[PDB]
Amino acid sequence: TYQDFPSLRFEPGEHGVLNLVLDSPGLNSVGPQMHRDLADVWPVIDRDPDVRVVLVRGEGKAFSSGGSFELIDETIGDYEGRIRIMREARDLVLNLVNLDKPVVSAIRGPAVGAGLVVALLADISVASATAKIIDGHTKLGVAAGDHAAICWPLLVGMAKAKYYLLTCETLSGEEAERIGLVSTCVDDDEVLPTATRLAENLAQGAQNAIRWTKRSLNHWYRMFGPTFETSLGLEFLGFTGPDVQEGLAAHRQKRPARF
Amino acid sequence: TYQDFPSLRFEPGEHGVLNLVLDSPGLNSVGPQMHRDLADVWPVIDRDPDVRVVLVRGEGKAFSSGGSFELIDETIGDYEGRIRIMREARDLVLNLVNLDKPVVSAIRGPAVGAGLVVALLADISVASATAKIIDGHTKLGVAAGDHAAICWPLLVGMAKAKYYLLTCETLSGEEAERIGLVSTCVDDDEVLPTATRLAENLAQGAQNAIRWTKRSLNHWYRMFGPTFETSLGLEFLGFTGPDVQEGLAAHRQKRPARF
Amino acid sequence: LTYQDFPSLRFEPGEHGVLNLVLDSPGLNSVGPQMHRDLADVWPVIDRDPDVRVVLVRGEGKAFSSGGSFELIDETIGDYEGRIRIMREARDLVLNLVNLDKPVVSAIRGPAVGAGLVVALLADISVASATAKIIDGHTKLGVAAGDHAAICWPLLVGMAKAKYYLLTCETLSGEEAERIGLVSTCVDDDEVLPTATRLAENLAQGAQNAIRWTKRSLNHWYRMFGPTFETSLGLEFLGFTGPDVQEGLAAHRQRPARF
Amino acid sequence: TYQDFPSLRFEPGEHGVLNLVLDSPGLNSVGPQMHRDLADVWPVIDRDPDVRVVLVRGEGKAFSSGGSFELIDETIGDYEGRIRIMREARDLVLNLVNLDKPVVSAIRGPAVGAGLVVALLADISVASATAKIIDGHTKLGVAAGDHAAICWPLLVGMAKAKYYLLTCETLSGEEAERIGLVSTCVDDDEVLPTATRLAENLAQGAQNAIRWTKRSLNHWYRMFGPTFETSLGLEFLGFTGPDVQEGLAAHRQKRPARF
Amino acid sequence: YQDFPSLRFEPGEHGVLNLVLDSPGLNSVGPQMHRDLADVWPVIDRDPDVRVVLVRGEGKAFSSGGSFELIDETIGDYEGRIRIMREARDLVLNLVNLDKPVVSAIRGPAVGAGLVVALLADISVASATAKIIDGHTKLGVAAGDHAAICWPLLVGMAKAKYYLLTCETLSGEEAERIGLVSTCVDDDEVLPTATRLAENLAQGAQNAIRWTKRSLNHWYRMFGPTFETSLGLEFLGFTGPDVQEGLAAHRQKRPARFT
Amino acid sequence: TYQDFPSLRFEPGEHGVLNLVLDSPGLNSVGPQMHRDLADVWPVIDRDPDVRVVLVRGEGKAFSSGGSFELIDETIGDYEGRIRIMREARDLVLNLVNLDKPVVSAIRGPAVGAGLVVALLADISVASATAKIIDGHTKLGVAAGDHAAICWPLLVGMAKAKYYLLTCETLSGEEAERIGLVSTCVDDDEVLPTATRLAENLAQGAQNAIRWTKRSLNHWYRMFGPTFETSLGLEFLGFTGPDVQEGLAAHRQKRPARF
Ligand SMILES: [Cl-]
Repeated sequence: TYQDFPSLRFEPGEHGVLNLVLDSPGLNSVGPQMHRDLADVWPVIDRDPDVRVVLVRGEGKAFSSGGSFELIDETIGDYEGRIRIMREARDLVLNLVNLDKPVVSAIRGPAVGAGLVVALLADISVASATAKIIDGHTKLGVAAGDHAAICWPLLVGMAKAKYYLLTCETLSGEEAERIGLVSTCVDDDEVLPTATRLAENLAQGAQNAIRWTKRSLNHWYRMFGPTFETSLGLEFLGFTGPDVQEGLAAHRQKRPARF
Repeated sequence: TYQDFPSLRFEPGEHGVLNLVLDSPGLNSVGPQMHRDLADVWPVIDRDPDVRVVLVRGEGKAFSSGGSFELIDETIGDYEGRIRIMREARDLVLNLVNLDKPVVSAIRGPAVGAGLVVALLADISVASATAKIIDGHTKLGVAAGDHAAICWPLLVGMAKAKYYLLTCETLSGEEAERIGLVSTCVDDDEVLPTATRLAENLAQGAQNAIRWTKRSLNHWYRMFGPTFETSLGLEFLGFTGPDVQEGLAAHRQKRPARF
Repeated sequence: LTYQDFPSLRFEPGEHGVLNLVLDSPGLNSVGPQMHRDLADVWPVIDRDPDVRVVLVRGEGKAFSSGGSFELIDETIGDYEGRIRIMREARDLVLNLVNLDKPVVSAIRGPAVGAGLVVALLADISVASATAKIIDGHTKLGVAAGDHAAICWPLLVGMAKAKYYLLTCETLSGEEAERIGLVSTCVDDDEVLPTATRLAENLAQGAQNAIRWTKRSLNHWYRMFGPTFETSLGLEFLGFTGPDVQEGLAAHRQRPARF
Repeated sequence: TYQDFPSLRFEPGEHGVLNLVLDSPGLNSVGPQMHRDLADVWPVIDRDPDVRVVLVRGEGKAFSSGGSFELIDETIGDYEGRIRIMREARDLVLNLVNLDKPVVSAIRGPAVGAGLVVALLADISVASATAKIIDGHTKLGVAAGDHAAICWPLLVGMAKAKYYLLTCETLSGEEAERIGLVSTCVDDDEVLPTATRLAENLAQGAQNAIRWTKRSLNHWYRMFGPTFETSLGLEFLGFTGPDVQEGLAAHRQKRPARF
Repeated sequence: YQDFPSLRFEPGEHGVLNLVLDSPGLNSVGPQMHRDLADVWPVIDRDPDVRVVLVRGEGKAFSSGGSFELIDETIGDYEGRIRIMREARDLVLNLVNLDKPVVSAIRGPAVGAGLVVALLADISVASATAKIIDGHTKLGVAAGDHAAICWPLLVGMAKAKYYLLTCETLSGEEAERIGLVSTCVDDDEVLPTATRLAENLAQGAQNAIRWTKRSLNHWYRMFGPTFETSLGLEFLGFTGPDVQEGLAAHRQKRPARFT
Repeated sequence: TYQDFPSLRFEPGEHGVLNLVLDSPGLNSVGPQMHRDLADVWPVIDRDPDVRVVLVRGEGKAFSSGGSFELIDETIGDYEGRIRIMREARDLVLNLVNLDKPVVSAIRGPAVGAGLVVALLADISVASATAKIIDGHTKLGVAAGDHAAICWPLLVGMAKAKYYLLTCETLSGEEAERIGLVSTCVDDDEVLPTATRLAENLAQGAQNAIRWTKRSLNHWYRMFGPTFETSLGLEFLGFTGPDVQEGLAAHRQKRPARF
């Protein structure tokens, strides 16, 4: 069923729960192959009669450190690759928003940028109190164009959304729950157990009621689709600008950027 | 003025406050007459020159347990009745959203389903810290189509909205106020006193200023009217499916549903 | 010479392209006719000024603004041509700020009321003193809350909290404002300006197009409620020639109002 | 039921068609009672199970010449009256957009201002080739705030809408059909027969299919409700300005207005 | 394309894919074709050998609409009805979300379920003597399978309501006059014209074309919730009495007697 | 007043009509100065108390041939220039949509791309029967991002919008009026006389009524602001692609493009 997504791990759980695991170098960074697979996996899951609920997590004590340096290098260096990556970033968000089956995220450690999209667009997000949530874009040197403009104002309100998206100050899981960015917060060691119970309970519930409830609520995000697409275009116009070269170098060299 | 709404209690307060009380068996369950009366009372109130403010509450330590089993039976069992009940559900929400006079809710004990609609669409909602707020639909086996999709994302943010609407985990009044679902939280024995003070202050205030302020704010909900109507359609298509028959049987038999 | 057309405002260069914009007038920085016009019209000039990267806006001393001056309110009520002029200024204060690409950081101490509050809360990052006093006062004065709240409060604090404060006119401390999402962050009064200064300087040293394009994209959410804002403003201004505002004002200028 | 609307003539037709006739002095001028009755009749029709379709027309060879001197002068000269009339103007539009039963208009001769609203918001509008369709507002000296901003762009497109609304050039029934403002155009003596056949065919069709089709389509107008309401406020702020006094004078005295 | 057995795929020149609806009985859409039409579009969008789709019926018919087999299942079986509904939803949404351009070549009848594809095509080439009929209200269900996402933005609301409510046949010539289709030619020039247009797109600047149509399609996406409301209402109609009579009347080639 | 706009001619007409004339080489091509001047002139006009209405036209037998080859070369060749030009393109559309004073366009000869923006976003557009209206972007090799996505669907409906925007087939002024793209069409020799009459009539009319009518109608375009900005970003991502290089070379060498 999932042969077309070789960078992703697909592990059956109980009662139609599918465990989807992000397992890659650099605390589950999202590189070119994973970026494509994450974009295009959701429609396949929605048509799979043996899956009722997706439970998504990173391998180990990390959800994702964000786009890999290889992903960013490809985007900066090649026009065709940049547009392909853009199409994938667009479709990750829209395919998730258009997925009728529910998604529960189990967020431990870092959850950044391209991986954070999945963590936060999950229907129910379970965050470690000590998770480290960072959108990351403005610190890298590009606009926050990969999901935040479709949802953050309707998660945390505009004042908190602007504070964290503009500054890229780290948000703990506990603080994320406090302001509404995530559904619930528990101790790190209880994140997977808690997310698993929630996923199993949805999987044994009334399926169309559940799916139709989340589909209806998702119209709120769909109404900000054009807003999201504008943000994405502006992010991608940034990848040929000078700031991102410094932002990326600063990341690679473990130092502060000097824009 | 209101002999045409026999299931509701109408009690004048001071300064143009109208007390509207839901008083029925099963902790103020909503049967066929009450469901009809709650839909259609609002336009009559808005045209009544002796009413300035509505203060809505249940009798005793309960707002409402929601639709009665017999109301649900009609929704499942009769084509014309189902459409009638759907139109009433539609118009409860839209007549409230289109009401220029302010409504204050005094929420004690359970507030569920069809009765929760009024509690939460009230302009100012006063919740007991120990109220029990439950949308209830997905546990019954139908989509949450009777109000939540017009408002919950804009009350609590999407992550909290999805958590409670999909799982139907009970929300206390205290937690509801923390996440923004209700306006204010006080101890159970202070709910009606607090609500009465707030209602009387509105009734003695500048009427057009108050009404025009809430009307303008209500544009936000009106923009999600189509979203709401889609949710309502999916809920009511659910009354034609197998899950609700199990969910209703389970509620009657005081046992877990086995979907 | 750049800002000579705005005589009521103080323009003081900070570090790294930060412009300090200071509201300094008698009566805890009350806003008179010149200042109301200058606050409306300054923003496009700032956006085109290549030497400004970030605006840090504050009142002089322990106040952001106490409200509109006697003279401003008197022209609003007493003269048709002047009233429409003031309405245009009120409209464009909100819309020019929502259309501003450069970031604005507000440092809110003491009272924040009227056009000053508009600026304080539409700032991209709002830093509130724990003991700031935030008041939307309109309905208490006898007019609709038409000067900004309808473009933003539901998407800051959710509808239940927005209706509560806008309909009751209860004072919101800076501490409570931060608890409910109205402002970005809260610190002790003596830390407000240092905190706001750090935040402003950090934005000014960051990746400029990334920051500006992020906030621009987020501001589409407020732009979508433009018509709702303009409805609220029209209703406020229809109120200015009604009997209620005479009593609400007469009362303020002289106890409970007797509407 | 219908006794509460004394200015309106209600005449049953065949198959559940209700004829609603506007019959008053000055080619069916709308006076204060008629303006109120037209606003408030629609919800009563929707609840009457003996009515399936409304066929609305003027008496004789005129739909309506628009507001009577009394109605216009009240709006200029009295605060309370102006607000009442504004409420009615608002609710004529919104109650029609929210009506599930179909309305067919039979438009002969003049259709102006306040009675034009019903003619054009009818689901099916049958225009005499020689009807004279005049929004009229800018020529009276006030904004076109009584319906056109909820619908004209989605009838004729924006360039045609602005042309006729800004200039107030008369639109013939024939030209109205050419550009899409009305559904069909026939000779004057065929208008009532054609409208009657269409109304009777709707009345004999599949009722919920028809009602739900038009309800769904009406969501498009509802999404421009806030745009409509801001137009309405601007119109009503104009009734306090100097131009309308000259506009009313010029209308009554068959001279070109000299603004 | 092996997964879409009911569709004919004929490669053309320059990356034009001809997609032909070919079934016995004027290309009625049966169960298999209804599923295939829903799900084919995302596969086309990912196929690097296809640049443009030219969609047509076999012979002098685009499609007579849903087959009797298809309507019977929809009426007769809950699980089937929900499946068919999902397909009806996804036909529209997958077409609206397709980046590659679609040219329709419309000859003879274009009805209901096959009319969806004809009119949601980016460029629609209609025979002057095509017969365009939405068909739903005459069958006895709401027009819920596409028209509410687009007709008001094609022909304006007055023409949209006229044809959707009455189901009067619209010729291709009149359809072009009112803006429902892009262009009109004689029957024998339809396929040549459509082919020339498709090849010109296929030889054009690809991303420019795709991004132009994608951007324009945001207008339809904004009415997604309106479309989904219409679809639910249609599907609630399929278990009502009217459709049984409409279907019977079509079989027997007599007028329906609904009321 | 207008010292800041050197590429534009500003000539007083009668009664507060300002004649704004585009006069430059190559049939009024838009170079870098004129591109910035056209973007930024509108807010200055709105504040100029001596101007009531703008009448915009080209010098001689052309409105504008659109962007000059130097303007397009800078967009392709320089990152900082490209971003500047994008800002100007954005602000031309938004500043025009946000202008309260009415604009009448007198369209003779070609009106293409960047010059076509002003011609079609004018409130009243008067087209020569033999004007040549060409959006032109897809033929150049970039998306139609400079205005069409904010308005064409609401002018001509989606079928006609897609036809002309995807193909870049020329549209005559006569055909443009038939489909609703422009307000009115007269023969070439009558364009300036007709536009002058209309502009003078507006300038002698009820000023606030006129301005508030067009402002309210412009909310329809504002609601598609995000859609417009998306299209603009996609156009500008096009300028670093291979197609536009070929499209520009094709134009220069007066030949067909070979993408
Ligand atoms: Cl990233």
